[PDB]
Amino acid sequence: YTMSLGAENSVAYSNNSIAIPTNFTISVTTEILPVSMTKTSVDCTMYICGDSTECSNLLLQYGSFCTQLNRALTGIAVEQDKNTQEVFAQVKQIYKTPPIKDFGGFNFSQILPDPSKPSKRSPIEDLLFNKVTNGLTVLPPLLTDEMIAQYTSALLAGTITSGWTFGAGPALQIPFPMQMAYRFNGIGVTQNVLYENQKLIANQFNSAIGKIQDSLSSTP
Amino acid sequence: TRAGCLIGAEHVNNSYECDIPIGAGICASYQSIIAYTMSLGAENSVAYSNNSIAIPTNFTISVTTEILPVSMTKTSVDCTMYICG
Amino acid sequence: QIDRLITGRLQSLQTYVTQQLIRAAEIRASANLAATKMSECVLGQSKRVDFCGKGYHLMSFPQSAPHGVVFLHVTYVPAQEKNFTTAPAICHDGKAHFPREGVFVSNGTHWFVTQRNFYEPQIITTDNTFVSGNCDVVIGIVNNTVYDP
Amino acid sequence: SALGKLQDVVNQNAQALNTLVKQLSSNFGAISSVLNDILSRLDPPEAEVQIDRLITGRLQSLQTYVTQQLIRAAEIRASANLAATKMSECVLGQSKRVDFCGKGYHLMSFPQSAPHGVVFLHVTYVPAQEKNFTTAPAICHDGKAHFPREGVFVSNGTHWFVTQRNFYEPQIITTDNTFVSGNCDVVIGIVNNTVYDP
Amino acid sequence: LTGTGVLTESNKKFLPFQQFGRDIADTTDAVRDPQTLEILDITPCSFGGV
Ligand SMILES: *[C@@H]1O[C@H](CO)[C@@H](O[C@@H]2O[C@H](CO)[C@@H](O)[C@H](O)[C@H]2NC(C)=O)[C@H](O)[C@H]1NC(C)=O
Ligand SMILES: *[C@@H]1O[C@H](CO)[C@@H](O[C@@H]2O[C@H](CO)[C@@H](O)[C@H](O)[C@H]2NC(C)=O)[C@H](O)[C@H]1NC(C)=O
Ligand SMILES: *[C@@H]1O[C@H](CO)[C@@H](O[C@@H]2O[C@H](CO)[C@@H](O)[C@H](O)[C@H]2NC(C)=O)[C@H](O)[C@H]1NC(C)=O
Ligand SMILES: *[C@@H]1O[C@H](CO)[C@@H](O[C@@H]2O[C@H](CO)[C@@H](O)[C@H](O)[C@H]2NC(C)=O)[C@H](O)[C@H]1NC(C)=O
Ligand SMILES: *[C@@H]1O[C@H](CO)[C@@H](O[C@@H]2O[C@H](CO)[C@@H](O)[C@H](O)[C@H]2NC(C)=O)[C@H](O)[C@H]1NC(C)=O
Ligand SMILES: *[C@@H]1O[C@H](CO)[C@@H](O[C@@H]2O[C@H](CO)[C@@H](O)[C@H](O)[C@H]2NC(C)=O)[C@H](O)[C@H]1NC(C)=O
Ligand SMILES: *[C@@H]1O[C@H](CO)[C@@H](O[C@@H]2O[C@H](CO)[C@@H](O)[C@H](O)[C@H]2NC(C)=O)[C@H](O)[C@H]1NC(C)=O
Ligand SMILES: *[C@@H]1O[C@H](CO)[C@@H](O[C@@H]2O[C@H](CO)[C@@H](O)[C@H](O)[C@H]2NC(C)=O)[C@H](O)[C@H]1NC(C)=O
Ligand SMILES: *[C@@H]1O[C@H](CO)[C@@H](O[C@@H]2O[C@H](CO)[C@@H](O)[C@H](O)[C@H]2NC(C)=O)[C@H](O)[C@H]1NC(C)=O
Ligand SMILES: *[C@@H]1O[C@H](CO)[C@@H](O)[C@H](O)[C@H]1NC(C)=O
Ligand SMILES: *[C@@H]1O[C@H](CO)[C@@H](O)[C@H](O)[C@H]1NC(C)=O
Repeated sequence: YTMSLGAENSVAYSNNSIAIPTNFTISVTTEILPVSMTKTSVDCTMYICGDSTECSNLLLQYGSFCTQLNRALTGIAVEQDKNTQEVFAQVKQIYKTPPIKDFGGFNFSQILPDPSKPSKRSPIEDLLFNKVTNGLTVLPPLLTDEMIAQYTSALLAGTITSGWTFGAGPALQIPFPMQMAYRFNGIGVTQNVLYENQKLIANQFNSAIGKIQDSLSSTP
Repeated sequence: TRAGCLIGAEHVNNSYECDIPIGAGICASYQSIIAYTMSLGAENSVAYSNNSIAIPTNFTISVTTEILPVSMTKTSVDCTMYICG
Repeated sequence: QIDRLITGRLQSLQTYVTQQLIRAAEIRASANLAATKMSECVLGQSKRVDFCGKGYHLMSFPQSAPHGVVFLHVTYVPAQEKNFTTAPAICHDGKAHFPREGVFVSNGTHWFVTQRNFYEPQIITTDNTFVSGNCDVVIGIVNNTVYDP
Repeated sequence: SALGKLQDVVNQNAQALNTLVKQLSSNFGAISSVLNDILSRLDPPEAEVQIDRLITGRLQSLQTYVTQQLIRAAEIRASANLAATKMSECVLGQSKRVDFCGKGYHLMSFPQSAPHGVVFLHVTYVPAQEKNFTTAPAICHDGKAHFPREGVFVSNGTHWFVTQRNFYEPQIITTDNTFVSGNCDVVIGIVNNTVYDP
Repeated sequence: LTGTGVLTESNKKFLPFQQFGRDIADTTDAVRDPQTLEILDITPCSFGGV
């Protein structure tokens, strides 16, 4: 068939009519971004020739090709570690959440680390790790998965307990229903709207986080 | 180590910042050469409660440097002269 | 014969290293984008449209993934919109009144001022409006009273 | 090691040129790496074969060098596009983007020329000397809920004030700096305090 | 079939007509000794980067 771009929506434009929202939806969406690759190193002499000395003697006629290949692969390998360092190591303080998870009705259990798991990962992070499955060597990454999880845990604790203050300086504590009100003022909605409807917004946020986990678990 | 066998470095139980990267969380430094599991950061616990806020009473004007490359050396190679002279 | 094998294997290795370099450039671009999203969506609230999710961005949460990062973007989506009759200004006492922060709306008989992103009608007073000029210049100005506290 | 990013580019370009020059010393299976020696030693039927071996080796080396030069050119172009974005958004304006123009709340930026590069001096505002206060979402007065217009309610232990969020400047809670929305029965955590009327 | 490797005992049960063993990447990782019908794993020698 000929494809259809979208459903037609004739907006009811006139010179004296406006549409004002009377309600809101707290929507959580996923964005997946690759950060690093597998760090591969190739022994050029062993790949071309193995253990044959005559082959290596003939390979010496071609010069420093092997050195260039090894150096390019080494540059890629250090670039992967630099990429992980730039993405995850954006804080030099390891923040922790308080033992009491009283955030004014907001639930972060699906994104905070699970103490029951030995890997110290969140349920969402655990699901993400479960859903991803001759001279050649594979170098291990400089940051292990536990330390990357620790960095994400520190970022989550900072953004939950301190707002955006930890990204611009010292972590200044603020209650989470006040942080949310500040964010509401950032998008041009008054604080009263957040405070009056705090239970509904917390319920919507928890439902959206649960839908995110269900959608990741249910989509191949 | 998970990266491989390291000979000539004394493994210590202390955690420091990464000076020379070894891999799999192992880093090396000179102080003799020691090998250790690198620390991610100093540990800070934010004093969160449901009715307390922290307000700054002062400020620091901080100037930081950011170095960005813009161009390279413009190199031209005569292909005929390079291959054949 | 060994020379033929050497040149073939060397060409294969050069091809592999070249495509690895191209993929490394692509992954570096993606990682730079991920670091930008980490700085601007997680460590702050971004006014950039569609950079940190669909809708008005509230906050974001990072999650580690194998060779990657997953951002949970928490955004505000307006819903249950309602029609209202609107005007650019209110004419009162020969003066034009404009909303300080909101917008003038009418449900059919009465005029109110509300914030733009949520319906919260309030009485048009001098505290939430400002005066600029007379009523003869603004096209579409309507007549309504302006309360004085 | 402050200027390592520019020196890395200079070293990579110089090393690529040095490798390309060094590749002329390799014979690639021919009798000699010098063309004049082959042309002075052999008849054209076999000198053609030796020159052909040298040509294919040198051509492969030159193609390899051009390939990494194009990849590095793409990387430098991306870095230059980023530098142009920083010049437009940090120097020619004030950026609200977090960590794009330095660590902290960005105030302004200064460009400085560098060999094959640019150095941005980012002048930023860092909060310091923070102090604890007891806070509330709203103030209950006369059966009405009061919310700050631009600041935040703080308490030093006995008295309630309103201050701007990024600097401690306590002011008396009045009607000029608060707005009224609803009664006190809905907001969770509302506290009782007087609201002064000018 | 020649090569260099460490020949260890194998738990792979060959069918009686099969002599060599290959992995996904078409490299010989299992073999049968012709004198005594036993299965041997061929682990590559421990090459590494110094
Ligand atoms: C605002 O009013 C307009 C016009 O009265 C509504 O637009 C109509 O919507 C119905 C149902 O979708 C359509 O059958 C008509 O064709 C539309 N008219 C025009 C001119 O487009 C609009 O739905 C109203 N807005 C809301 C939120 O109810
Ligand atoms: C705004 O929307 C929310 C849901 O998005 C509404 O909450 C629902 O209200 C109905 C009827 O009161 C209940 O049956 C549902 O259980 C509620 N859902 C949730 C998640 O709480 C809310 O009523 C709407 N408010 C207005 C003024 O329209
Ligand atoms: C926060 O969310 C978690 C999970 O969404 C809640 O844990 C659930 O609690 C109910 C009742 O105790 C159980 O039936 C579920 O099996 C639990 N789910 C999981 C995944 O453990 C938790 O109760 C919520 N509230 C708090 C305060 O943590
Ligand atoms: C705000 O108050 C809290 C608790 O009253 C302070 O947190 C304590 O700080 C001391 C000094 O570093 C630590 O030894 C304690 O372990 C902290 N306790 C908790 C529960 O975190 C906090 O330092 C105060 N903030 C300021 C700016 O003084
Ligand atoms: C805010 O911080 C500045 C410096 O960061 C303080 O200025 C210092 O004050 C002390 C004592 O008055 C002097 O000895 C220093 O020489 C000052 N330094 C500078 C650079 O001027 C200032 O006093 C602080 N203000 C408050 C209210 O804490
Ligand atoms: C527009 O809104 C106003 C205020 O919300 C409505 O005025 C009130 O209407 C109710 C119901 O008839 C009366 O009991 C009140 O006394 C009215 N208040 C005032 C101050 O007059 C008005 O009816 C609405 N108009 C429409 C068409 O819905
Ligand atoms: C809004 O009010 C103004 C002034 O009260 C109206 O202007 C008057 O219009 C009548 C008839 O149209 C004239 O006789 C008067 O001389 C006008 N007065 C002035 C000061 O201009 C205007 O018509 C009103 N607009 C609407 C839509 O009712
Ligand atoms: C909180 O701040 C207020 C205002 O700065 C303080 O009230 C003043 O305290 C001083 C010293 O005790 C008195 O001389 C003034 O007369 C007070 N002013 C008023 C209007 O009462 C208050 O003491 C502070 N509380 C704490 C615990 O620091
Ligand atoms: C804040 O003030 C309100 C009203 O001044 C208090 O509410 C009263 O509480 C008493 C005893 O609990 C009741 O007998 C009254 O009927 C209430 N009046 C109203 C209008 O609700 C409230 O208790 C005060 N809160 C605090 C913490 O002091
Ligand atoms: C709006 O359009 C109507 C016709 O539908 C017209 O009568 C009226 O004058 C217009 N008002 C303005 C302010 O353009
Ligand atoms: C804060 O928590 C305490 C108990 O820990 C409770 O008494 C108080 O009502 C809570 N306040 C808010 C605003 O949730």
